[PDB]
Amino acid sequence: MVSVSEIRKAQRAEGPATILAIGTANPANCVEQSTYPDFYFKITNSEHKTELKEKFQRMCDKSMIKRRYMYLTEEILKENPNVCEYMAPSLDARQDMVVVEVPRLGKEAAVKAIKEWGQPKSKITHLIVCTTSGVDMPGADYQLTKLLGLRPYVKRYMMYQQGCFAGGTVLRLAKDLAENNKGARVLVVCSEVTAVTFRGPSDTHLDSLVGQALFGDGAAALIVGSDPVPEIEKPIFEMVWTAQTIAPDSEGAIDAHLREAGLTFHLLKDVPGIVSKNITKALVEAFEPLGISDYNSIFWIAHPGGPAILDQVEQKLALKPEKMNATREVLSEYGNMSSACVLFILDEMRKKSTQNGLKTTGEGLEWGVLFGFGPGLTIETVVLRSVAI
Amino acid sequence: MVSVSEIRKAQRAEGPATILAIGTANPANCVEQSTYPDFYFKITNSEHKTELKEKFQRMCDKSMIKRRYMYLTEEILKENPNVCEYMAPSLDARQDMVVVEVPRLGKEAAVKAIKEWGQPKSKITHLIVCTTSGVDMPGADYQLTKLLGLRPYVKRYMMYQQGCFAGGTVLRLAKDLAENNKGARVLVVCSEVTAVTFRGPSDTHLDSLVGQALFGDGAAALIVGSDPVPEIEKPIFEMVWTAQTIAPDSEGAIDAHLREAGLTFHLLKDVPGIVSKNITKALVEAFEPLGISDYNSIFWIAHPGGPAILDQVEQKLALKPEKMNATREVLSEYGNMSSACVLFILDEMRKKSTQNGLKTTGEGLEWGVLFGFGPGLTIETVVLRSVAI
Repeated sequence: MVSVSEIRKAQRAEGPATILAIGTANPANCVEQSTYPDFYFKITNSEHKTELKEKFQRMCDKSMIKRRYMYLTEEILKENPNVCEYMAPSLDARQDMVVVEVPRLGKEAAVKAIKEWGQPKSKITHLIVCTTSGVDMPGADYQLTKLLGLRPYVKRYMMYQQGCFAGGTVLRLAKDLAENNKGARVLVVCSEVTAVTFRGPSDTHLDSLVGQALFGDGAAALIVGSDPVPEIEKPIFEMVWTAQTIAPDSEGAIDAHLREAGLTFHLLKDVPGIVSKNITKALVEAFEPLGISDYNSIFWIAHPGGPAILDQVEQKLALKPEKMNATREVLSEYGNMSSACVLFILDEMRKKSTQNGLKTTGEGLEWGVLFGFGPGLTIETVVLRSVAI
Repeated sequence: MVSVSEIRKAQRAEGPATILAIGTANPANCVEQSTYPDFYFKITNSEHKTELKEKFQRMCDKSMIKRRYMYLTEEILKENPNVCEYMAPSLDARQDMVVVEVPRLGKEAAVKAIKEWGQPKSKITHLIVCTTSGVDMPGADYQLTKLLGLRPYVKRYMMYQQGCFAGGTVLRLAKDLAENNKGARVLVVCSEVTAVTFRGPSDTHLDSLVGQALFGDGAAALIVGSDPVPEIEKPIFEMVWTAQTIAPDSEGAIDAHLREAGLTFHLLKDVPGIVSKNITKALVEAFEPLGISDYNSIFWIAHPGGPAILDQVEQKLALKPEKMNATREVLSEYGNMSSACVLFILDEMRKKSTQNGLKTTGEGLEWGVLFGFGPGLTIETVVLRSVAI
């Protein structure tokens, strides 16, 4: 009696998934990088570890981060000595912090995106929440539904423990949700808080120490939908194609385990080298089909895992130095905010493009690429089209 | 120059997402329920807690579970006294177990589904992995890509810490991935291992004790795709519509926190009552549009959180006793396997329907419903169409 083909035709959307709003938020505590080596070796009781401190100083000076925003303060750290050691039982304390902070910080970004979008929050049909900072049941998705007053029937996607490539993952996911469901409007929230990874220094664990120089806190929210209502909704970027891959010869490059002492961070391989050696393949797969081979002719968003990733990618491809401007500006002002980073970079790029009177939201160019890099070694690729004005 | 509308038309699939294969697996250790009260009070050193033991005996006798499959053995428990206490530091040990067992057990189910499907594993384009048992970076998705030899460019969706409704969530997700991407073939793996939740008994925590009577281990895998190749691929069920909602007046009904002592389990409200009071609304939303109001005229798959959920739902709706047969058979033989449960029930239903010469894979009926129930209180609804033969 019932036609499933009719139902399917009527149920799906028509156009490309489009980013219609972007809002960001960060903890109020601003931590300068210039003075971080002294602060960090003092709050973790490691002033006697002189050679290690010099190594950290060099890491921080080479980081290309001016400041980061951190939920953790000196007062919180003084009440949690176990978080200040390299390896002490402290997950319960860290979970107590991030179970509340992740949704709190996410709500601030989401309210900003919803205001920019300008449409009723009751029209949000899908919610994607992503964090690498803590886990809980009901998750941060349920908390954000409650905090924001979304409809109880919002369709939720709780992305936990994903790592630094997940800014690309939430876009890859939102694309399918928006494009396959007529009228769908997806709220996407990436909210990352370093209270689960912060820990004291150890001279036999320099990889962990690198994480202490680079990771910072922040949340970014998007509204994504197909078939934007012309002159009511305002397209910013369109997604056209996505991919995810694991680079060869990268087993164990980046591992992070959630333990009784919190989330540990290890680096066993040359991440900048692996990314640089495999970025061309990723570009060819995405852009060969569009007939584009000049990678300076597209706009760039790259997860700034560290400055060396960016520097080696630029060197490998012969990118003009300006291609990574928006990426490096976010790195400089906020550090590596894991999954939220690339979403801050999209916001920086469309704001600077609009502010400076360029012709599109992608620096005056039509096509662009967004990359996420993280454990596996995983590379996420999102091909974007900019919007006029 | 480039047409995004042409790209979008060429990139998407045409028909409904279809389940094309189902395979399951369980740990080899079979634990009888009849003798479980004695075993459990003996391995946890609680034989002196006589009134509590009587309460557990009654829970087990009312469970309607004959046996469960458990990775944990007496030998493993004797090497882990901290797992045998109600509340002792033991997450590191539990994580070490499940980081390996979840992907191992998932691989066994996946290999069975892939064999049934019969097509090259290189045609798997998307991978969804779901577990409520442990977390790691790279996740179980990366481990299963490696173990199975999937292509490194498989698009992965790592569903961690979701809870008991997630059998419905992975179907809701697979539907969009398959339907919006031409040629996509999604491997879906739900793999649940109770080593993170097992713990000793406590007389002030009877809700936790209920979990010890009900949860068991197992993994189920699916191949999902749109546009099946006729006579090469073999449709089993088609997905037509999905929903997810949070029941009113259910805040805190089911909470589970991942702590230094592992995953705790709490029940603060009447779950069978909440599900029963809200199941009609869910059915009306799904079936009003199809013109169906007789809920005995559709085939049923319900997450068997406990037997009282099933009993009250049946009573509420006046379901014939046979509607929940396949659900109760899985409950009886395997217990509550969290997200994988409903996927075992689909397998039981299509096997018994085929075995007994019925006209469709949905007990001879055309339309059906699958429900997941879990933290939030969340209800997941999936409307299914059966296949002839």
